[PDB]
Formats: sequence, structure tokens, C-alpha cells
Amino acid sequence: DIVMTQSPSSLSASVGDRVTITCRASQSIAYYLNWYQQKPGKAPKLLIYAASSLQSGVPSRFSGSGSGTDFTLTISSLQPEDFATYYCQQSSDPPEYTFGQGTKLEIKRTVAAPSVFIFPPSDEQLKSGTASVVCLLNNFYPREAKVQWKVDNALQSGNSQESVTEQDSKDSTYSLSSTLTLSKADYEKHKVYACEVTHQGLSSPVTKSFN
Amino acid sequence: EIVLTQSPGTLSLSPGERATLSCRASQTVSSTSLAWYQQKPGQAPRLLIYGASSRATGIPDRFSGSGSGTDFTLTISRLEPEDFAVYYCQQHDTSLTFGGGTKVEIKRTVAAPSVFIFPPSDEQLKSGTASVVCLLNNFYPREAKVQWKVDNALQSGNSQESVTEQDSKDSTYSLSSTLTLSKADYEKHKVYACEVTHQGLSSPVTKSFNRG
Amino acid sequence: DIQMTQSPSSLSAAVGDRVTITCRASQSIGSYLNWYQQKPGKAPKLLIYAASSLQSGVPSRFSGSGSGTDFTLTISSLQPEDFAIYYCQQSYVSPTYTFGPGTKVDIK
Amino acid sequence: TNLCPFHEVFNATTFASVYAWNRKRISNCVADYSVIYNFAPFFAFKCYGVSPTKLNDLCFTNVYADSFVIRGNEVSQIAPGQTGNIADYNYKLPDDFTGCVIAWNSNKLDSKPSGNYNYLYRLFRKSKLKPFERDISTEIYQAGNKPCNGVAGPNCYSPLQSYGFRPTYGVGHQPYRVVVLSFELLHAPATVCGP
Amino acid sequence: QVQLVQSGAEVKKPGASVKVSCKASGYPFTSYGISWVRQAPGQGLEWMGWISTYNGNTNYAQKFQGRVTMTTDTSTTTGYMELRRLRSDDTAVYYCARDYTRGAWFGESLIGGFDNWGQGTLVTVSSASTKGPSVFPLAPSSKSTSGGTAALGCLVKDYFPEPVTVSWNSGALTSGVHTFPAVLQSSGLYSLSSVVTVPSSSLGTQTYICNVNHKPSNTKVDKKVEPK
Amino acid sequence: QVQLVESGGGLVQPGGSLRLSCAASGFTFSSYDMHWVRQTTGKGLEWVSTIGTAGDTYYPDSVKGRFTISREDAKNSLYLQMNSLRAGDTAVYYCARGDSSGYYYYFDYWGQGTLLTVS
Amino acid sequence: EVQLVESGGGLVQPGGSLRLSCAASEFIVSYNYMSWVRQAPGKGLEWVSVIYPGGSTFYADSVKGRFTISRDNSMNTLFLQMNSLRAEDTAVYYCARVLPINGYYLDYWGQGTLVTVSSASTKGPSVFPLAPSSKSTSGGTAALGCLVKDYFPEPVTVSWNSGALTSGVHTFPAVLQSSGLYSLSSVVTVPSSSLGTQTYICNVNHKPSNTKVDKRVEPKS
Ligand SMILES: *[C@@H]1O[C@H](CO[C@@H]2O[C@@H](C)[C@@H](O)[C@@H](O)[C@@H]2O)[C@@H](O[C@@H]2O[C@H](CO)[C@@H](O)[C@H](O)[C@H]2NC(C)=O)[C@H](O)[C@H]1NC(C)=O
Repeated sequence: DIVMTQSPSSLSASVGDRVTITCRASQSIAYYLNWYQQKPGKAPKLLIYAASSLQSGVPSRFSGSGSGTDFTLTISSLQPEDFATYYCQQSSDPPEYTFGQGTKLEIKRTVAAPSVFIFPPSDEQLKSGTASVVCLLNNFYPREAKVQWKVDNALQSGNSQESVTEQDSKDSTYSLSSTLTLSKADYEKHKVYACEVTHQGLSSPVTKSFN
Repeated sequence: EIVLTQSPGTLSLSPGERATLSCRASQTVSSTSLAWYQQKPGQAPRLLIYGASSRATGIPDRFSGSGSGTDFTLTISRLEPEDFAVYYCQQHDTSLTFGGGTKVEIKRTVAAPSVFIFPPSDEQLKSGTASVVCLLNNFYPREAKVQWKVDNALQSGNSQESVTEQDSKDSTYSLSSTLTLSKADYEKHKVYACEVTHQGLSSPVTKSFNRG
Repeated sequence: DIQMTQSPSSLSAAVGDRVTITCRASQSIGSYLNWYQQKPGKAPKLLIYAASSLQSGVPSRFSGSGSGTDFTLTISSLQPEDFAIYYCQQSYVSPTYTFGPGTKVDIK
Repeated sequence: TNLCPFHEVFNATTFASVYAWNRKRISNCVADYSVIYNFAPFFAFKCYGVSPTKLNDLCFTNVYADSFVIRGNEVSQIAPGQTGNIADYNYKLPDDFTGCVIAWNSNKLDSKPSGNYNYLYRLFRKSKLKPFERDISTEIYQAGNKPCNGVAGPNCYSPLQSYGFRPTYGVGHQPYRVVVLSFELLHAPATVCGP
Repeated sequence: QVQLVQSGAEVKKPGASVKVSCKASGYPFTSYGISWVRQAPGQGLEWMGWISTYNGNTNYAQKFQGRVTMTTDTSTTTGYMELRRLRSDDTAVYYCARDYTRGAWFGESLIGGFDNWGQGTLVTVSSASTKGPSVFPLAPSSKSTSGGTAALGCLVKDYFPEPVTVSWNSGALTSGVHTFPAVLQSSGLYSLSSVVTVPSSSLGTQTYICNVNHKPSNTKVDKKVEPK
Repeated sequence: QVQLVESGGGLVQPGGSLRLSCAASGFTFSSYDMHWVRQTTGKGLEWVSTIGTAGDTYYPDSVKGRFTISREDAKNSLYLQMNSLRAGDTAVYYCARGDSSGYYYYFDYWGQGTLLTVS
Repeated sequence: EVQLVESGGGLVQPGGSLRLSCAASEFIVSYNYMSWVRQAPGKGLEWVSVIYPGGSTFYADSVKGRFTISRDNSMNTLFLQMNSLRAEDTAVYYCARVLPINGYYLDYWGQGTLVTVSSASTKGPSVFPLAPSSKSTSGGTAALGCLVKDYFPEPVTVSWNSGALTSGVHTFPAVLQSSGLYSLSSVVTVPSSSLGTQTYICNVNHKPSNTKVDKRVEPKS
């Protein structure tokens, strides 16, 4: 029934700043809204209930307000321990309750130029019959980056999987790896391999090749 | 107990205008325990509004009510000639009490009274009592003051006055006052006068008469 | 509302056999159950009311039994004029009366 | 020749809370249900075991009337074989119930701009209520291993909560006035009959 | 078609008691209670009490806690009110109303008011005997001028029971007639005056008589007024 | 005998209005209740309206505020006024007579049926 | 201190059955509202079931008719019986206490247990060396790495030179493949001058499969 929409899905801020998270509702839900804090690998922790009441043991810098269909959550002074995902929950109907999609809060950093590298498939297990070329992106901020595979001057689809690591504590930078799936017979057919990367820190897309 | 105050006591409005009446309570009264009543002259009261927002049986759409807590209002959108009466509010949230009552009058242009005087009749003087009547004919404004001047000295505490209702045609009033004296002090004095002060009079008009 | 289910969805029987239809409710309803028969392109006809009472004019072949959430309609002998669709209806909750999906009896 | 006092149940100024639901007894009168028919379109009017149209043609020994105020999205729990906070802790109807349930919105009467805290409901109990059972106790509810001796605190809660009706709420959180009529027939002679 | 009919006017003496009736027709009598309200002359409504026609439960006002008793008779569909220890300040018009404020069966508040009213019964408490009007004439002044219109009238003095009817020439002069409300003097008797305006020239060519009909004393008096 | 005959079905554009009628014979009309029941292949039989003998009308929470049922005892006729016709109103409509034996209620007589096509 | 401890997670075949437990201290489960919440990997939170103090039970539509919630008063434990498990019922399951005092909110959560519903079997890792470009680079040579593939359970720990190196080890999270077996990658950066001297290796450990393969990730020319 009731659908809760949060905004934004991702927010970046510095230590000492002020943040605001909004949780819209499809219908009017009075003041029955709750805020939770979840850190990676751990259970969510309650922060605010009834849209304004602060849970015992929660620092005074957390505050909430709103009624009807618009609600907000505010952190007066940001601290390093406050970087987590935040969920809003509605309890207008007692038995069934629903959550929002979440809002992941991350640290603020200056723009860093990405480094791109590629690795040819190894022959030591090419006898298996599966060739996987890996394209590497290292130490880039922010997270948004468009990567497109180009083989034999053509764009492929539905054959790549990407993995992104969590933000490093020391440098606050990410790292991305993309792998292209192909068979043995299709591997030797061509020798043009391009990994195209579109990013804010790059004026023009940069590709690297091997054969 | 809860005491209801209605303001103002009188509400002079022209026909066709809108009317606003106020009923205020010393404590909080539930919206389901307030009512309004209408009483035309020489008739029994009738119910208008119950529950502060609901009209009774056979009540036109002109009358409406709204309010909550300790402030309530009755609204008449158009003032027909049969809507000029006295209105009351009552509650039964705690015991049962009535309000003071608000009177709705007809507004017209200011008119000036026509002051008269009448000497005591000869037949009455035979009995031993004297009556002097100072009639004030058709005027609009109810507020009028009448003072008796005997010889050169005023008199107080020996008179009583009566007023009529608004006439249907001219929407004016008429006032009378009676001076009560015995024959012992009737012949003692010589000059009798009736002082009249009114808004529509430029100066106090005082007709007078003397014995003989 | 109350949801009514019937089983089997389709039944194939020959003349003279004994057939049984079942009706199930999502909530206890006592004996407040009715049975109807509808031939193709015609109006429904009442067979059983109060889950055990035979309507006047209905042949004695039809019988009804049950209480609570399980009900049964039984035809002792299947004459050729008994191939139709059978509906069960609940009368415990009013005015919103609900019908069952229906069970169709064919001929083999 | 006495006429039943149906208008006193429906047109009453004050309605009771859910956990004290104000049963009344009606007997030795002629019951005219035309007043219930003519009332404005109700948010709910459902009868169980008796057709609404077949009233005025039935005789009963006693007729009970229970009235209380609940919120909008709890009306569906006033029905036989239902489960919920109201059905388990406040008001329970039997599975073989015979009667009718009437509910209508009362936002203009039981709502205040600041908030009406005069209506309460129970939100904690050790076991579910039997049909037609009341519980007006206000003892502190224990949810832990340590007793509290009548003092509120951690794992010790008051068993009652207020509604706080406000005029700006949606239909699902607005006040509703509910009247449930229970028809009882026994071996005794009938006392309540229609015209 | 709901109607309530009360008894007639009564005149009592201090220390006595009066019983007022109220008969209702057109509705189920036992489904509603009856409330009593009185209105002093030139004053506002004040509540007296309430009675249930189903079980006889009563609820009085604190001002009348020990003086008023209310009864109902279901056979004749009539309600009664009795006020003992009559005082000089109990002169008022007493009203009877069908009630929609308290329930007759259970005794709890309802949403409504007093939906139907009676016509009213006037009770007069005074220490005086029936008397007749001592009618006196008021004559126009000699200076019949300033617009050619003058005012003349007759004075009614020292009468008991309230109703007195004053007519001029048995209906010949119906326009320009002002009859003032009665005023209670310090001697216990009422007084009244009625004045009319006629053209000054009409004084010579017309004759005006003043008619008084005091029904309780049957002292019908007709008198004429002429210029002094 | 007891017979019920319908009339008034046909094609109507979406968002329009149509009136259905059903004339009774063989029984005292004013002493019985009357109902309308629709049947579509998607959902089977469904009840849509009911009128009593004391001016009482009942509707389900699927068409309430759109349909209106009426009774004319003098002419032995039953009517169903339909407004704001969606595409889901296409079905076959019967007029049925209500009766009871104790506290148990049932439909004992049905009409031939009329077809309403909203498309 | 309010504590909730959960146990019973495991791997099941599609169509199988499983039973979860959640033991409580400092409060009694039969006197409190209790609920189960699941969170699919990489997705948001979702409600499953809730039980009332008197014994009432409620279920979500996705799990209605297949799951069953109950409790034992003697052991002070809460159970979740799962039947007819599908591939979509894979998540981390939590037991929480619900306080209705001022709205409905969840105040205490357990650590959670993981339930995996899949048809595969406990295979083993396969490591393919990530050969560098074998060409001179002006900057640091960041090409060494190992590629793990086709292994169902993923408590895998890829370490370099017995964990001696503490910088440059970037182990990306495992990514599920269409075949139904997990895959993982690793990478590191080293100075171009010391390519020959370092001679890094990959230590791949798979406890459910008991594998300690090392492919030596020798740069191919
Ligand atoms: C609850 O009361 C309403 C209104 O009652 C009217 O106002 C009262 C102050 C009093 O004067 C009553 O006699 C009035 O009838 C009832 O609604 C009325 O019902 C009658 C009979 O069905 C109908 O003729 C009127 O049109 C209705 N008026 C309105 C405004 O709805 C209502 O029936 C009462 N409730 C019950 C259960 O009887």
C-alpha cells in the first residue's frame, strides 16, 4: 500500500557540516515515522521514533521533524562515526510496516584522477576454454563512472560484470574492476581490445589495448 | 456553573444585510451541547440550531452556525422582515443554562420626536391624585431622556415611563411618561415643564404649561 | 470478505454413478450455505438451502451435508439432466453475499 | 406500546472508550428499525446471521447495545473471527455471533486542533480476551525478569495509550463511532418485536 | 403535527401554590421527557427542571430545589408542575417543552435542544383584589396648529388583572393609534394610556369616544373626549 | 407461476448511462425483496444491489455511488440506474427474488437475463 | 542488557526446509511483540512476520502459507519455520522486539543469520594469474593480481606473501555469475624497478573446500 521514497539516494559531506534527509510518503501517515542507522555488516540501530522523539543513548546532534507526507532528518554537526546508510520506516498500519530504499552517507573528497590498467588473459589456464579480460580502475573519486567495452571496434553488451570496493579510510578513494566474458573460440578471432572509461576527472575517454 | 455571555445586547441592522451574533462561555463547552433559539414578540421560542452546526426541522438556509471551544457564532445571510427578534444560546454540557439574549432591530434614518403635554383631567383631581403625561411621538433612536421641571426645580423618583415596540410601517418608537402627585402639592406650585434630550434634536425642547 | 473454494474444478461421470462436490470457506459460517445449479445459457436454480434442506420441487437425489468450513453436495443417481455447473453460496455475512467459482459435471 | 430507545444510543453526546465499551440493555419495547435505514450513508453496516431486510419481522428476548470509539483502520476488526490489537485486548465478538455492526465517521465531534486525549485503548495483555469480556485494570505491565512494584520504567509499561485525534489526519486515523447490536433469543417469551 | 396545550392564566396570592398542566399529542409520549422554562416579564429564559415520562426520574435546578415538583400521567398524556410558597417575584410566563437533551430511558445527554414548545401560562402573584379602571380623559391643547394635527387620548388608572382592551370609536380610528404597555405602580394596581393623532380641523367636525373592556370585572366603560 | 422478465440491455459507450427493468408476475410484489446479480466469465456470479420492503437499499464497496436501485409497487417493476460505466461492467444481469426460512436467506427465483456490453 | 542471539542459518536445496532460532535474555519473548526482518544481499529491509503476546500471528504476502512463527516459553526462544524455500528467499534474517508504546518501532535487534537457497554444491576455487603488460611503463607497474572463479561458498581469504604486505592489497567483493558460482578478483601495485625482486604470490584459502592453491602469479615475460 504505502510507498516511502527517500531523497537523495547518496549524499557527500565533510566533518562538521550539516545534512538533511527527506522521506516522502504516498499517503498521510500522521507522525508514525522512524529512522534507523545501519553500518556495514551490523544490525540497524534505532535513532528517532514518532518523527521527533530521540532514543535514549543517541547523541543530541540527531533531530527529526515533519508530519503528514513530508519528513526530514537532520544531523547538526557531522562526525566520522555518522557515515552510514539511513532508513525510514512507516507504521501507519500496525501489523504491516515498510521501509524506504535508504540513503548512504559518504565522506567528501577532492576530485582524483583515475588510473586505468588492463591484463591480458593468461595462457596457464587458457586450456580450460574460457578467456576473461580484466580492466582495472584504481583510486578514483567520485563513484560515478561510465565504462564501456570495445572489442574489434564494436560495443558489446550483457557479458560484463563490475565490482566496486568500499571507500578507503586513509585516502577516501574507490577502485573498480570490470571483466569481460568470452569463450576460447571467440578469443582468437580478433585482437582489438579497448576499455573505454568516462569519468569526471577525465576530459576525454581513455582506452588501453593489447594483442 | 458555566455562564454564557451574548454580545452585543442590541444589533441594529438594515434589511438584507448579514448578521453576526456571539455566544461566549467561561469554560469549555462541547460542540454537541450548544443550541440557538428564536423568539418573536408575543410568541413562544423556537429551535434554530442544535449541535452548533445543524439546522432544525423547517429552518431556511439563511441561518448557519459555527464555532468550537468557548466561542460560537450564529450567522444570518439575508435579513428578511420576519427575522427581527430576540435570539438565545444555551448549553447542557454542565447542568443547563441560557444566555442573556441578543435583540435584532431595524435600522432607519434618524427622526426627531414630537413632544407634547397634557394637563391633569378635572375628574381625576376630584379624587385627590394628579397625573401629567409627556408624550414623545414617532422617533427612531430608542435612547431618549425625559426630565420633569416643576416651577424652576427638577423632580426625581416620582415618575415611570413606558415604550412601544417598532411600528411595522415607519419603524419608529413612541414613549410616554407619567408624573404622580396628590392635590396637596398640585396647587402648591405653578409651572410644570417636560425636558426632552434626544440625538435627533438640535437643542433640548421643553414644552411647558401652568395652572389655569 | 469471505472466499469460497470448490473441488474438484471439473468432474466427469457416467449415468447412474454417485458424484460428490465439495465447498470450503475461509471462516466458520455454520449452516449458512446454499447450492445452485446452472445449465448453459440459462438462469441459476436453487437446490439446497441451510446446507441440508431440499427446495420444493427438487428431486430427492440431491442431498447436502456439513457444517463449519466443509460442505458436500451428493447426487445418488446421475440422470442425464444433471450435467451443469454447481455453485455454493454463503449467507452468514450480509448484505455482501459471495459465490463459489463453480464445479462443472461432464459426461463420460 | 413503549418504543425502543434507539436514538439514545446513536444520538448520545459522549461515547465511551474501547476498553470500557458501555453495554446497554433494551427489553419490553417495539423496535422500529426504519430510523436506522433512513440514516445517512454509513461507512459500514454489516449484519451476521440475520438479513438486514428481515428485521421488523423478528422477535427477540433481549437486545444489547455496545458503543465505543475507535480509529478508521480498526473498524474491520469488529467482526467474528478477527485478529488484531482491538480484537485481542479490547473487544472480542464470538465466532457464532448474531447481530449487526454500524459505524460512521465522527471527525466533526471527537477531534480537536490541539489533540483529543480523552480516548484510550489497551495495547498490552498477557492473554487474549474471551468474547464479551471487559478489562479496566491499570496495573503496570511487566515484560522482563525483574518486577517493578507499580513503578514505570525499563521493561515496565502502562497498558493504555491515547489516540490524539486531530482534524488534519487522514480517513484512516479519524474517529469513528461504532454501535454493535447483539440479538439474543432463549426459551423465555419474546420481549422485543418489530411493528 | 406535534402540539402541546397548557392551562389558562391564573392569579394567586403570596404563600399559596399553583399547578400548571401540559397536554401533548402527536408523538410517542414515553420516548421523550418534558422540560419547564419560565420567562419573567421583560427578562430572559431561565430553566426549572426536567422529568422522564418513562420512569419518573427528575432533575431540578438548584434555585428551585425544594419548592417545585413535577409529575406525568401516561393515561392522559399530561405533564404537571407545582410551585409552592409563591412569592412576589415568581410572576412570569411558564413554558412546557418536549425535550431532546436528556434520555428518558437511561438519563444521559443527547445532541439537540427543546424541539417543541407550548403556548405559555401566565401566573400573577400579588396582594390585591379585583378592581376596575378609573378611566380619565386627556384633552388636546387650545393651540390646534403647527401642521394641523394634534394628539389626544384616554388614561386608564388603578386596575387589577392585566388584560385591558382600549379601542377608539369601535374601530373607526385604527390608524395612528398608540397604546402603551401597562406599568405596575407602587400601590399594586396597573395603569395604561392610549394616544391617537387626528387632524386639528377634524376636532370640530368629528367625535371620538374611548372604549375600555375590563373583562375580569366586566366594567365596560365608553367615554368621549372633547377639547377643553 | 412466478416469472421475471428483464429488458434494457445493449451497447453503451464508456462513461455513459443505461437503465434496466424487470417486471414481476405470479406473486405479491410488495411483500418480497429484490436483488440484481451479475455474471461474467472472469469472476463468475457477483451481487450488485438489493432493495427491501421498507425503502432500504444496499450496495457493495465496488459500485456504490454509481448505481441506484428503485421499486415501483404499482406497476410491479424493478429498475437499476447505472452511471459512470467502466469497461468492467460488461456482464449478464439477472433480477432475483429474495426469501427466507427462519434466519436463513436464499434466492429462489431468477430471470432469463439481459446482456450489457460496455465497449 | 537486552540481548538477542540467533542461530540456524545454513544452505538448503530449492524446495527444502529450515528452522531458525533466536534466544533472548533480560526480557521474555512470550510477554513482548516479536518480529522477523530480512534483507536481501545488496537490497533494502523487508518485513516477514510478527507475533503478539497473546499468540496472534501475521505474515507478509510473499511468505504467506510457507513460513510459520512460534515460540517456546520453557527455553525463552523464538522460532521461524521455513518450508517450500525458493531462490528468492535468500537474505540475512533478524529477530527484533517491537514496542507499540508511541507508534510501532523496533528497538533491539539481533546480529542476524544468513540463509542461502541454491542448487549448486561446494566446489573449489580456480586461480588464473593476471599477467602484466610485460612492457616498460613510466609510472609504477600496477598489474599483479589473481582471479578466483567458480566457487559456491565465499568465506574466501586471498592474501599475498603470507600476509606480510599490508598496502596495495585491493580485494574486490565477490560477484555472482550467471552460472550460479561466485567469482572474485584481486590486484596490487608495485614499483616498476623491483618487479623481479618482489616475486609476489597469491594465497587462496577456501575452508568449506579445503584448498590452499598458489599460482605464483609469475609475470609472463
Ligand atoms: C438522531 O437525530 C437526528 C435528528 O433529529 C432531529 O433533530 C432533533 C433535535 C429532534 O428534533 C428530532 O425530533 C429530529 O428528528 C435524526 O434524523 C432525523 O430522522 C428523522 C426520522 O428518520 C427524519 O425524518 C429526519 O429527516 C432526520 N433528520 C436529519 C437531520 O437527519 C436521527 O434519526 C436520530 N437517530 C436515530 C437513531 O433515530
